[PDB]
Amino acid sequence: AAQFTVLSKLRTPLGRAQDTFQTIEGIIRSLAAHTLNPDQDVSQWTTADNDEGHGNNQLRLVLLLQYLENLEKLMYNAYEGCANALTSPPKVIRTFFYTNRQTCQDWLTRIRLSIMRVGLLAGQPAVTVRHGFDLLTEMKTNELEVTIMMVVEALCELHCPEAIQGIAVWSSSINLLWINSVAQQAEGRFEKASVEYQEHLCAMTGVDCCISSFDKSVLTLANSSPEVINYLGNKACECYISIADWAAVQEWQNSIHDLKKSTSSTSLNLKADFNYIKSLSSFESGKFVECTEQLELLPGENINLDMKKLLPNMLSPDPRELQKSIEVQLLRSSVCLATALNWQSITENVVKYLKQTSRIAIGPLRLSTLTVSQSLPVLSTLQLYCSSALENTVSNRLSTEDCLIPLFSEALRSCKQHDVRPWMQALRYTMYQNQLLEKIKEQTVPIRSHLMELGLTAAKFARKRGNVSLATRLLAQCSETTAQDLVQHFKKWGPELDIEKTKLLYTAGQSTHAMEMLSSCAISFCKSVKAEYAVAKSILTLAKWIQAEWKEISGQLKQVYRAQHQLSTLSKNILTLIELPSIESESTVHIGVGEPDFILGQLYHLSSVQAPEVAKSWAALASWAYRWGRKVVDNASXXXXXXXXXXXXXXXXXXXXXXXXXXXXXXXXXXXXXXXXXXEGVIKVWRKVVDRIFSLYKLSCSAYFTFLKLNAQSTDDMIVMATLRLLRLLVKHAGELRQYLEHGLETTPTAPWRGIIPQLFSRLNHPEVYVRQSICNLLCRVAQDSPHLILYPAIVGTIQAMMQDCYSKIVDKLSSANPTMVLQVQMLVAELRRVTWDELWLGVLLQQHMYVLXXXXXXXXXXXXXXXXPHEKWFQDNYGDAIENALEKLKXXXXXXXXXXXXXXXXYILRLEEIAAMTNTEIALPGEVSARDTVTIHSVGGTITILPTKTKPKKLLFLGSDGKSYPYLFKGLEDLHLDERIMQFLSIVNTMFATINRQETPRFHARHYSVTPLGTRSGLIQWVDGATPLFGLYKRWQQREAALQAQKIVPRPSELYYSKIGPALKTVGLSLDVSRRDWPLHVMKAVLEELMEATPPNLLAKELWSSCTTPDEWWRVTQSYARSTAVMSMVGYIIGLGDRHLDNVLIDMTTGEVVHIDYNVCFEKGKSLRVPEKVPFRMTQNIETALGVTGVEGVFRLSCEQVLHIMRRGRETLLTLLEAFVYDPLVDWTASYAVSVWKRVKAKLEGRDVDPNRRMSVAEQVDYVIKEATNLDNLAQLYEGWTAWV
Ligand SMILES: CCN(CC)S(=O)(=O)c1cc(Nc2nccc(-c3ccnc(-c4ccc(NC(=O)NC)cc4)c3)n2)ccc1Cl
Ligand SMILES: O=P(O)(O)O[C@H]1[C@H](OP(=O)(O)O)[C@H](OP(=O)(O)O)[C@H](OP(=O)(O)O)[C@@H](OP(=O)(O)O)[C@H]1OP(=O)(O)O
Repeated sequence: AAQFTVLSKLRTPLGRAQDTFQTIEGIIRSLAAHTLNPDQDVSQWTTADNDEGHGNNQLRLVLLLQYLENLEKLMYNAYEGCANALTSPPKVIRTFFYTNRQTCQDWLTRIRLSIMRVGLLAGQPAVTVRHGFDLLTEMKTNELEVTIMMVVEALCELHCPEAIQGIAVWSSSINLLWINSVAQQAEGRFEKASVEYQEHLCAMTGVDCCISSFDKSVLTLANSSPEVINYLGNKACECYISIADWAAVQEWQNSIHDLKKSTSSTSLNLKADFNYIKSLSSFESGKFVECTEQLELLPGENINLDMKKLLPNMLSPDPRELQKSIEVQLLRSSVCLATALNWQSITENVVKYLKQTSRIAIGPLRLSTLTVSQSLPVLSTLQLYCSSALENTVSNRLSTEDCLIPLFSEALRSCKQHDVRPWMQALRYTMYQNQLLEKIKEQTVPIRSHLMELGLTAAKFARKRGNVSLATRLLAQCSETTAQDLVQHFKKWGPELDIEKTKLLYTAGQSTHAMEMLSSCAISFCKSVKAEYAVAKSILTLAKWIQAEWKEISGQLKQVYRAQHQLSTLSKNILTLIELPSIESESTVHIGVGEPDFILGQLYHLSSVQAPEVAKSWAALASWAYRWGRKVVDNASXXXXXXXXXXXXXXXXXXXXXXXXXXXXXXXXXXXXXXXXXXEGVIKVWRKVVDRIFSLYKLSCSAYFTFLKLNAQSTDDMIVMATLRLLRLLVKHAGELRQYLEHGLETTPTAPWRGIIPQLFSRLNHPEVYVRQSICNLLCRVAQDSPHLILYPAIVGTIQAMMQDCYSKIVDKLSSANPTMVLQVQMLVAELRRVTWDELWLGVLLQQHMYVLXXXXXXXXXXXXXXXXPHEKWFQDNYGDAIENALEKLKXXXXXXXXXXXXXXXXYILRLEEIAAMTNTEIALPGEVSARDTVTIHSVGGTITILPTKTKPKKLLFLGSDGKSYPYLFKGLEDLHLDERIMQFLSIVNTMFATINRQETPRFHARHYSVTPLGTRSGLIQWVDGATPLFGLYKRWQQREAALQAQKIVPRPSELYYSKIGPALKTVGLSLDVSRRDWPLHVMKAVLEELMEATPPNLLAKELWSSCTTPDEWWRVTQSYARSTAVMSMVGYIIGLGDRHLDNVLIDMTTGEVVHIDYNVCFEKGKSLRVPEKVPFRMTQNIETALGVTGVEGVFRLSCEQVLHIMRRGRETLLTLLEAFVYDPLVDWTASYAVSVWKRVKAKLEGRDVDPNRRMSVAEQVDYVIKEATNLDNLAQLYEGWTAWV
């Protein structure tokens, strides 16, 4: 319909060009006016004939909004045009829409205000948000406050606090400090939001509008126009209604009435039916007698004592009204059932009523599918489930398990992105059944356990958001306004309830009381029956809390330690907990280990021994032991004395004792030192003393092995770190703890060791004997049940003898199962290496000609001819005179003629048959790191294409078992060993975002491909499809502009830049002959400013907007793009990736993610080029505009801060991986440099990027990096090909 309207010059049968606009404007204005006052009764939009027309009304409104959006997209594409998204319309349509573009823009701007209201009424915040952003952008020159208010409300409905904060910061640069309150409310903090609302209203009105609430200090520690006043009041009322605080609602209403009477506002009025609130309060309180009377006044069908027309007439299409009606119907059915009970007497009608209610409640769910939303409403889903539960309980009388709500504790680890409102309805409908259970004599289902579990989960959710007021109520209800009140009121689900109470007390501020209660709970749990998930959790929480307040609890630990070798409540409680009867000795920790730190180790050890089935305790103990062991080892570089004295039967004794532990080939050095000092039992003494000062590593290794054995339950990032630490221990100190590794590596599984395979292969040349054998055995074992992981590297390395026997043994062990596959893969590798003649001859001739201006040339020619002796035969036959010509000329035009002929013949498409061809192969694809079921190659592409503007890249195509096309790309004469390590690093980094991705709509992921080397110079790089480069948009825009200017090829970036830098330099007094370094800064800045004023910044934003289908999809892709851009920018800044031109950045129109291509200029390599670059990443005008009207102050800044926090928290594993990459004999860094690169990366991660000793914070670092990447002083002095103006 939209296409027909646009293609028909707006001459639809509805009327003329202006008639359609007038009709749409009138309908939109009527809806907008009705939105302000519900008492309007809009014809054909608010009145229906039955329950079927109500859903149709909302459907029609949604369709109208979609039609308007499509119309706008088509008009924009008609007068401006797109690139690779929509086809260009005919010339007549473009010439007609180009002249009448101003009228269309004016009409859209005039109706945008009403469109926002209409979108808000239909429960479609995406439409109003997009329209608001467009309106704000168009207003570049008193309707500014209303627009911000509507956009803020819409964002709050979408649960996007980052966007709200960004808009607040953006608007602060133009009185509007109340936006932060809505931002906080969007996160689920109702108490803080309400308090802030009251404070703002009191400060803006002038009169005290505060109401009774919880302590302001405790609440904070835990977490002038009439329109603004009305909005704040309504928001506060809604906030109180959400937390189900009837008393607070009544107090707020009284305060509002008093304020209105004492201020004569005459414009403030709460838009909330108080009758419904009173009914809800009466129903929840158990007074059904008053509830029925209150319900008798609500509109709709009368209470049950006709079925199709249940909803009342004159109902607005607002989803809130529908939800209220559904809730009223459910309450009516519940009260009717309760009164009838105290079987087909009063059940024939209730069942029908509930059935109709359930059928009507499915409307929102069905509407959500009409658009690409990727999610379902929570309120509607819960209402439907509650209706179904009631329908089942009325017919079963609570006799089956289907009468309960499916909300279990499993949502704790999978529904962390929802507020506490979802559980309010569940608890409201569950308490009713619990109370009704007392009026049933027959056997029923156990609802007490379900009610307790549901209440506990809700309490945890409320506490996590700072809702102390609601959390206290839930805890009191499950257990059946001052800080001391909680302390004096709290101090199968027993352990969970106790832990929740302790957590609530700690969140309230009383940390000492919470810690003491947790210690007592742990003491009582240690003597329980199971004590599996309770003792470990309590000990871990207590240890974490103690670690947080280390400064304020340092004395208690010392006192406990002193008492243990010879006090406050916590001190004695911890002492009793540690001395609990069921490895660590004080003598070993007596050197280099602090007294209070030993308590943490004891706690971890006790938790591990008490709960050996959990992996968290083992990991914590291993980390603590490893850290302290490394510290004591680094800082270290009566029985012993008695043994030495007895074996040596005053200065001599002191010298011997000092030499025995001086700096513990070591045996020879010790013997020589002892002989030179004194002038054999010293060896035994040294061996016994070295083990004591080297015992923490043994415990760390044992704990790590045990933790890994349980993962054959934890995140991948938590396992990779352990594997890396174990490898480092086995590499650095191999002979000191070889006994533990000897049996440890002979029983560990191979599943968690598949993430450090390249490191294992690179560490196959360790100067040892058993270390090499152990690594080889581990790799061989890994080959079994998983041969597609070490197949390619082994065969590649096979084709010093240390790196030869291991490879031979690995290939021999891997070939004992499927020898045919091994031989076929070897043949394929050989063919690929041999398919990397004409090019070699051309290169040799060019090099010889360039170096000509002798014996070297003759030797090179002879060697090339000897090496070169389907396609080879043809080349040899057509160029068989090269040898004869060279021999004749040896005693030189032949070389020039051959080079010219080769160059002329060079100027693509090849064939696989001419350069063998297998089928039904069993060889794995090149790179299957993430593949549950390996896919074997089935065929090869018949033709191979070549790519220009490069050395020699060849694009191919492969087929798998599932008939899927997997293209690749060849790379010869260019080592790709560093790219593999970079990709591995990126994968490890992405693994850290697995936890944060469980409660966030935009996933934190960094797109990357897989690369595999085929020796020393060859290489196969994966091909990523579906991504479009950013340079295409600029090229298309240039072509469109040229075509438009022609009526009334395109220049390259270098030519365009020179056309502007020439005249400027000539006018300033200089010339083009001057060096680029000696160039004025003002000239470059002026040229850049003039160039940016010509390229519009909507090339990328409009592209993404036109590539979508519905507003929800547009919002989702926009958020995903912003998050992806922030993640990529932070990763590039940390690594130091440079040369990020438009051809090295690709955008995915399907999801909006950004992916890089050339990972060559990295590790701060662009600063040493001919034209150094100082910008950390690409923050061009188009990139900034594509992030929204806010820019870099909304989701971009918050995402960058979160990414930096994640990277800084786990920088140990990243540093270890980088160190391993440095000591890699297969990596060619030059193409002490590696040490410098590692030091730079470490400095960047530690926050000391540019500072002598000051450590910049995350916020400061983000601000400095953003400022350094956006200042015009750095973008002007850059390479021409970087395209800094687009
Ligand atoms: C419009 C023209 N294009 C953009 C230039 S494109 O190539 O044709 C194209 C590319 C993709 N995406 C894609 N996917 C996988 C790989 C590559 C790719 C392309 C070129 N070079 C490399 C490369 C080269 C060298 C190194 N290594 C070192 O430099 N030092 C060790 C690493 C990588 C990788 N690109 C999608 C569509 C299109 Cl059309
Ligand atoms: O209340 P819980 O359900 O037991 O959640 C806790 C904890 O919550 P608290 O921060 O309130 O103590 C953290 O939950 P999130 O902050 O991620 O939402 C989480 O990780 P952190 O403690 O590091 O923040 C993790 O604790 P841990 O990682 O130490 O195991 C978890 O504990 P459980 O997973 O054992 O339930």
